[PDB]
Amino acid sequence: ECDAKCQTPQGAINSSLPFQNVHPVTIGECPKYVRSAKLRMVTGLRNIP
Amino acid sequence: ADTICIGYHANNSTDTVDTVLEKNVTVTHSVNLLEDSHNGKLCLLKGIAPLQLGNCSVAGWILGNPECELLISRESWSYIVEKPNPENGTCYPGHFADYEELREQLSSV
Amino acid sequence: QTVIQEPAMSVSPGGTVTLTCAFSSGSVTSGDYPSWFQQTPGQPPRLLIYRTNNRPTGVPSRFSGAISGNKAALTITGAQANDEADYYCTLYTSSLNNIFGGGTHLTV
Amino acid sequence: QTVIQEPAMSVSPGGTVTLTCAFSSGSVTSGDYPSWFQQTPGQPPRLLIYRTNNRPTGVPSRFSGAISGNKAALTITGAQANDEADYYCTLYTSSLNNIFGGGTHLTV
Amino acid sequence: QTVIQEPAMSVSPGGTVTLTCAFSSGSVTSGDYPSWFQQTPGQPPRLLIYRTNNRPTGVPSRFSGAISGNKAALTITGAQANDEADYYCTLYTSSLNNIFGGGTHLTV
Amino acid sequence: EEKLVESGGGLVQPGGSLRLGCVGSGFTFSSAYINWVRQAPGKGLEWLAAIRTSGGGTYYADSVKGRFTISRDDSQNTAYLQMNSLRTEDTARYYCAAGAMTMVVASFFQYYAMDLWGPGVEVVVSS
Amino acid sequence: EEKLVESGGGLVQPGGSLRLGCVGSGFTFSSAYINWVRQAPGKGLEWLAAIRTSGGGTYYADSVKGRFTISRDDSQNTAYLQMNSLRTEDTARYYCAAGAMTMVVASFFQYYAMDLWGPGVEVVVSS
Amino acid sequence: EEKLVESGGGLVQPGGSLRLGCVGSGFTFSSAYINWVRQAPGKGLEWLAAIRTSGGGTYYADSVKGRFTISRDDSQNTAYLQMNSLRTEDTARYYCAAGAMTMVVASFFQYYAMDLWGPGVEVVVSS
Amino acid sequence: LFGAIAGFIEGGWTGMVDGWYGYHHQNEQGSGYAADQKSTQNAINGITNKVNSVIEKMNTQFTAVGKEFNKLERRMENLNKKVDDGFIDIWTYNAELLVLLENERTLDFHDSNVKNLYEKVKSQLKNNAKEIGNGCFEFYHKCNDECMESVKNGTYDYPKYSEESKLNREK
Amino acid sequence: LFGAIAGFIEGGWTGMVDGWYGYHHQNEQGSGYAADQKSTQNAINGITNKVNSVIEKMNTQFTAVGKEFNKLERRMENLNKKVDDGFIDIWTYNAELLVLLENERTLDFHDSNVKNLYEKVKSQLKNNAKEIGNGCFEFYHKCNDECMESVKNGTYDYPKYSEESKLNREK
Amino acid sequence: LFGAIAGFIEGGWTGMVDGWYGYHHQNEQGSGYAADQKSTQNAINGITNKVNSVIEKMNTQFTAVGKEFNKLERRMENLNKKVDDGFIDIWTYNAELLVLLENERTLDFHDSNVKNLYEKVKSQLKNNAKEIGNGCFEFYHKCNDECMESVKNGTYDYPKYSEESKLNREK
Repeated sequence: ECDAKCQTPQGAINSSLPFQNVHPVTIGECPKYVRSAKLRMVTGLRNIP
Repeated sequence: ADTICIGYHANNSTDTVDTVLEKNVTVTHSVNLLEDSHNGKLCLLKGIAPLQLGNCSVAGWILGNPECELLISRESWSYIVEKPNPENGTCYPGHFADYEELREQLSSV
Repeated sequence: QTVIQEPAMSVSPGGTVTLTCAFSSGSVTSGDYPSWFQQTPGQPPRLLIYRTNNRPTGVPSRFSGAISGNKAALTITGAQANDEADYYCTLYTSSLNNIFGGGTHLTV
Repeated sequence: QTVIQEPAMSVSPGGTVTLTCAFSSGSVTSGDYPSWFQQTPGQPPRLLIYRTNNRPTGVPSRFSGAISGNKAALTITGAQANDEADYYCTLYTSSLNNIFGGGTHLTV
Repeated sequence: QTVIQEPAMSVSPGGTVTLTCAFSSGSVTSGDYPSWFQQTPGQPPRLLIYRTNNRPTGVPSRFSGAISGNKAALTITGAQANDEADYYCTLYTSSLNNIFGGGTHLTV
Repeated sequence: EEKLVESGGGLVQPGGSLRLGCVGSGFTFSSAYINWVRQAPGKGLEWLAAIRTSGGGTYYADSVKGRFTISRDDSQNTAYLQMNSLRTEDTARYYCAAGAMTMVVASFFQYYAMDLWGPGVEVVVSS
Repeated sequence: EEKLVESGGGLVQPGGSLRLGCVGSGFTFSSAYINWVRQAPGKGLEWLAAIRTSGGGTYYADSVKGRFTISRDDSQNTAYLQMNSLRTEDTARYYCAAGAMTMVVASFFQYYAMDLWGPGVEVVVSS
Repeated sequence: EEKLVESGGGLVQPGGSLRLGCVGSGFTFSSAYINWVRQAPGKGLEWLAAIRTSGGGTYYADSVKGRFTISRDDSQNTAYLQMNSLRTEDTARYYCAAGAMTMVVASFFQYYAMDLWGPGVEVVVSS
Repeated sequence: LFGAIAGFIEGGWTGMVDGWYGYHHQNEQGSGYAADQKSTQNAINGITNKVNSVIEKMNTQFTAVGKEFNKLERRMENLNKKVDDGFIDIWTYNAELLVLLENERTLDFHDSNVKNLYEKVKSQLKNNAKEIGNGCFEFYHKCNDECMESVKNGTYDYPKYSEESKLNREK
Repeated sequence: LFGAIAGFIEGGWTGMVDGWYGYHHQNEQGSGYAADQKSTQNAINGITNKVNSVIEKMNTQFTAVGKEFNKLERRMENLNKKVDDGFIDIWTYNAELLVLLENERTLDFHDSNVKNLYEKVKSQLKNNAKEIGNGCFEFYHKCNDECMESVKNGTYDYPKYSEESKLNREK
Repeated sequence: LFGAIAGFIEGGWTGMVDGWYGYHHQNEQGSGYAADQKSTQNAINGITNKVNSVIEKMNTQFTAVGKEFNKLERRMENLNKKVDDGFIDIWTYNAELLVLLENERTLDFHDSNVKNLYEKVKSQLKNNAKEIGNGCFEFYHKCNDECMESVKNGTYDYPKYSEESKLNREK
């Protein structure tokens, strides 16, 4: 009885992120599917300890 | 004498990011823009539950298959869930006309 | 220097309030970083608004903060009758030096 | 110091001209921002090309300007017989100090 | 400041190699820019790896370079039986000043 | 599960000395600015002192500037307010506050936000 | 309807003085540089003076430096060229030009572009 | 097409002198740093000298510093190593190397890479 | 690149745990680490808007991307496949390039913040202190905790310490 | 960011109406406001080409989006809807992000231009003038309108006033 | 823009043929041209990575972009044409703007590298050299080949020349 904005044949996605790589076939207002395995945005600084 | 230095932050983070000028840059903090995980379970959609067909197929359910009794009550559904290879569809062999179109029009009601 | 605040104020249930906090000096800006606190009887204060307009996660989206003219304003819309508490304002005169106001006793 | 121009020129209708403007000194550069002016007798001058390439809104797309070698050049192609006027060139030696040319009396 | 290298090694065909090169000083880093060379009898030396990892166009993707701890390591994987040659390492001390190694003879 | 607990306090004669201590759990105590605030009985709040992290500095109010000292021991996750030459107007409930509100773009805590408060400790000064 | 109208002029004996005036309408006069140019009868144009906005400066040709002065009143949209000790060769038609071409990326007026000209004013210096 | 050919060499008595030459063909010799290396019979490689382009400088190894000088003549695509005060241990095969490896993002040659080598010349010193 | 991070300020500080940029002080009262609240807060606001802009502009409409076609409709299967593959290609390329460029911009932003803090402290101190390199100033006078906080909080009061500094600078 | 706008130069001048960047002089004759025409013109050219590049890079062919389908063709209608919504989403995201990033490029460009102007004037004046903050120079010598104009167009002649500036400085 | 290229350093050097950034020395032994290998190598790595990122982030799948339809299917053909034209428009816009912006970024990167090299040499020389303008420093001592190579390779040893530079500077 969970609620989700996007449904996938392997299970729903409960996230607000702009991109996903679970499955191209999805139902609902879903994050855009990409063929990327990493999408990390730097928020901080270079680490030089 | 008395000194004051200006500097910046550093920590034990091992997070790495890719930039247009360099790859594998270790950074203090980063955020993820990519979702890689799912629930593993079917959830509701727009507050309206899905329609689960069980072992029946769309043709079997809509024709009223004799082995399709449990799924008899529904008013409005947001999508249909069907097995990859249903085993109770058209019990009498035959051809279903415009089956794909019917599946498209019965997707949500 | 010294922060002035209304000694007391009363509002009806389901109404808006305009709890104000001012300096005994020139204008109050966003660089003073007003922070509002709510205290009930026998209980540690609770932060409601930080840096003029920000809410902590637990605070419901009913308290709001702003700057109005030369004063710091906190407004309550829903007034769910659990808001009968003392509301304090603090103004930062330095990086960590801050001055608390007198406090307003809000009767619903 | 002084700006040299052609005393007079003539062109048949439907033909191109090469009205040139230079210094009585070294080379003319795009940093001098030449501007051409068309004056008929009894009328104020009209700006035709500014900053050696740019035409105002009203000027027809017939007068072109460039820096050919070491001398600024204005070219007219259509020659619609309303081009019979005195053409002047101005060269800027400072932010606002400019030197005008003698004038090319074009007859069509 | 001298370069130390292992006088000899042997490897079976289709076997891994762990050729190594070090200083008689502190750690060898990427700032020393090691470069390996393969020399067969009476033949000009040949560059196999520059800047600890880069391989020239002709070199097969069998030789590899890395900085292991305080040493520079050349790894040979295929061992195609034409690797019976002396292997040298050069470590750079300035911009064009560099010290060559003693050399390792690899009997395949 | 962020928690601050204040110790010390009680009855002390005028001109005496106390040492109040606030112990923090559930969060990185060494990364949070620690404030000491007092509330006199039947009176409003009064900010008293503050201490930064990694020896950044100590900040005092004019009421107790020179009498009260503030320190911290991160190995024990404790913050100490040592009060000296206490007068009769120092009778109050003392709270330790910590700026311990997390962000999304950094691992630090948010500035200008006393989010975490302790239950308080009573300090009374009388004969 | 941008427009510049000259004013003044007439006949003045050698060694006299005048104050030519140029009044502008249809554009922000205070934002436009003002140039004074002259044309002798049967002779080419001769640039004489220029004034910038907000007291940026006054630029004079070497021919008329010291004798002619330029000024502007932005409260009346007026530009004044005051001529002192006029010689007999100063007889000409005097034009006031202004750089008043607009661009799409800014509210300023284009540089090195004397587009807006006045009809001119006659000045005759004779006995 | 890239080629370096050595010249000079031979037998010279101790205390003498030589001028070894390296001629480059098939590339821009004036844009490539030139190195001189030696290999003694039955011994490892020994880097001797290096010369930059456009008068950048000359770099010498400690063993041969002072005795050997290095120069280049770009009009003939030649590099010269002049040896003076020869000793008995200088007999070896002498190689001229050059950095002639090209890159995709620029027209220069790769740094820290001696890619182009020559056959070398034998130099035998003996009484 | 502006030269501060991995430049004339070689490495970061593990001891400064309360902000991105800050100050180390060595007076006779003691040494310590203090983050600059103003610059770090401005950077925090900027990066939070950056992340929220990248995330919150992906407003999508309820769509289903799965369709079924039989064998006599194969041109339809291929057209649908082309549509889906083209959209995936566009979004993958856009997301990758967006992250790649945005990360470079963020690192440049932090570098600019450190250099501007350094420049501000330099202009505040003027000739009362000397640049000893590595982003550090050695004072020509004695600074107590009040002096250090004045430098940090932005009100240094140069004329108060100028004259004494001269007696140490011309010596 | 480069630190000039909303930095060591606090606010703008409503007096300067003829350009983006410029000078404000104060002599005995009077004060004023003059725009630097070279830097302003370069900035105008750059911004105009940026706007034109954004506008004129959009080229389309004659197309009609609208299509009509009957009841027995719903996979058609859904595929058409998908292509339309996908194109709209891609273009919306691209336009929003392009404007967002180009605003930071333009503001950084203006900040860099102001800082470059300041540095040019500083290198021209050298030790003949003193920096008193806020992007403002105080001359050690006596300047008239010729000196001010000379500083403004880029021909200052430092040796002319070097001796007098040395006499006034070392006093 | 950082002000180095086309700024206080007006033109480039055709004689320096071994790197992007470098030095021009003059001693009694002669003048020359030597590139800074560290800065040029870092720039080469960055630009190579940029080109590789632009080229290699396009991963495609086997597709055939041609369909034939009979005269009774015009909605089919128009939908296919709309798909193809939309993809072409999106890719043209993205590619053109990406190139246009990456070019400014690369030029700014080179400008920053030149300015940073200038600042590095400035900080190492300190008051032992006089800034004579145009990226040029005149020494207050005497620098043979070894001294200049020390300046280029990053180990100048200021205190060795500190005393003599005083006597020649206060004169």
